[PDB]
Amino acid sequence: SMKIDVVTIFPEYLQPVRQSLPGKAIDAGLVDVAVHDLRRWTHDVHKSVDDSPYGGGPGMVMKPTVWGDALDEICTSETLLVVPTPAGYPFTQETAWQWSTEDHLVIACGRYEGIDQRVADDAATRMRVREVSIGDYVLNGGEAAALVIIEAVLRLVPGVLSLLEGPSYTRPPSWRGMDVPPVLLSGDHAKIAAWRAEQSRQRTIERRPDLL
Amino acid sequence: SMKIDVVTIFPEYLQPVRQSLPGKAIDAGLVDVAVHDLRRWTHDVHKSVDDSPYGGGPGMVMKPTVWGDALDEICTSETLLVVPTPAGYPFTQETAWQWSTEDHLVIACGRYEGIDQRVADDAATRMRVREVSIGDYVLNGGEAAALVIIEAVLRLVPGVLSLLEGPSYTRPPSWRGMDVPPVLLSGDHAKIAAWRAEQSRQRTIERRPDLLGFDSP
Ligand SMILES: Nc1ncnc2c1ncn2[C@@H]1O[C@H](CSCC[C@H](N)C(=O)O)[C@@H](O)[C@H]1O
Ligand SMILES: Nc1ncnc2c1ncn2[C@@H]1O[C@H](CSCC[C@H](N)C(=O)O)[C@@H](O)[C@H]1O
Ligand SMILES: [Mg+2]
Ligand SMILES: [Mg+2]
Ligand SMILES: [Mg+2]
Ligand SMILES: [Mg+2]
Repeated sequence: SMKIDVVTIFPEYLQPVRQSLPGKAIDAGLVDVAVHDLRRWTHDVHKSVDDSPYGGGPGMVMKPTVWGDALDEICTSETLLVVPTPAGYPFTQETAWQWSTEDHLVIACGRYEGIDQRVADDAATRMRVREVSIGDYVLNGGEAAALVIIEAVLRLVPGVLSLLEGPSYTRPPSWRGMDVPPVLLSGDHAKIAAWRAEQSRQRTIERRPDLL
Repeated sequence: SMKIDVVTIFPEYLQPVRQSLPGKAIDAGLVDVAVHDLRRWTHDVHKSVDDSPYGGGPGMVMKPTVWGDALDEICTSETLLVVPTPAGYPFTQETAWQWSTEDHLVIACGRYEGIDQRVADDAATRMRVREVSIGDYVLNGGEAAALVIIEAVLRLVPGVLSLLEGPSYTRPPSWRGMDVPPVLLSGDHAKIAAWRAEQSRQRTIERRPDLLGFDSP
């Protein structure tokens, strides 16, 4: 069983991934994804989740008192707290494999300039906390990051959801003047494997030379 | 104004585009996002979009005929065709800046093992095509990649408008016995700027040493 709790000021963002889960997996208790509106834990009539940054400058920072109450309710000692942030450690396939055997993931979705750092610092004194970036670009909020993380993790949980892969082909064998490489139709499966290995080598050199 | 068309066999998964700033920039009329069900271009009653690979291997490959018909209708020679794929060139902030000036993005979302390579090759004879990865992990489909790309681009379009950022803080100045760093309360702009620059470079060497030219863990 895995439980994923997502905390966000835009709970509707996560609803399609929630409905995408197969009923058989939910019934078997293999997975449970719950989404929580952060404003449940606000203190004031205006339901304030952000405030001006200390030290000045642009933007707003999400309030520690709101997030602290939210995580106090949702997390336990067993929780892995995931904090999406462009300033995080890289989220990779290795991370996804590690997290796919966790019992309880809580994803704290930030907005504006992010969450007051004391929230993560305090949480880290009683649970495991992981600040992660999903790539070398800037999003407006953590919800899209949460969707990526949930998909990448849950497709590694059975029954729920370095060279580059080369091109793939299906019917018809000729289409708009372009033929499927004839080796693929040859029935020489050792040669096909060598051909695919060379295609992967060339693609990796062209697109991802960092992978060598 | 920018037009973004997203083509997918799961158009409901794109409903989050209507949320937050993508939703607002849509509402503000700076960008129009249209989502298309790929199965509209099928002709059989089983509405088949996939078929087994040539040369063997597990899984299914998305058929070129259906994609070619869809892109024929949606794309023009001015279109920038975006094809999410874990085997793509990296999508980065620089890419987002470049695409923020485009008139027309079309995002072809794959499923199964991906789209027959000839779809991108054929499209590239008429238009610019970019196969891109959003990161070093594997998704089940291109729809989440589409949402990431749209978000990153739309916050840069004119009309809405290196190193890791260090920590941020807001009120109260002491919380659960944890204090905001006193320099941030001090009003000394030069000392605050110097502390923030130091925190940024310190976080970068710890979390992303590659950005400063050092070996990765
Ligand atoms: N590349 C990325 N990976 C993961 N989350 C990201 C992200 N880019 C933006 N976000 C999310 O969007 C929110 C707003 S970005 C705010 C943080 C600030 N821009 C910084 O540089 O640290 C973040 O708190 C995070 O939740
Ligand atoms: N890192 C990534 N970046 C962009 N798109 C991705 C992606 N990972 C998966 N996808 C999308 O998800 C689809 C299916 S993943 C393609 C099969 C893959 N070789 C595998 O290991 O199973 C892709 O066609 C692409 O649209
Ligand atoms: Mg942040
Ligand atoms: Mg995965
Ligand atoms: Mg790649
Ligand atoms: Mg694709």
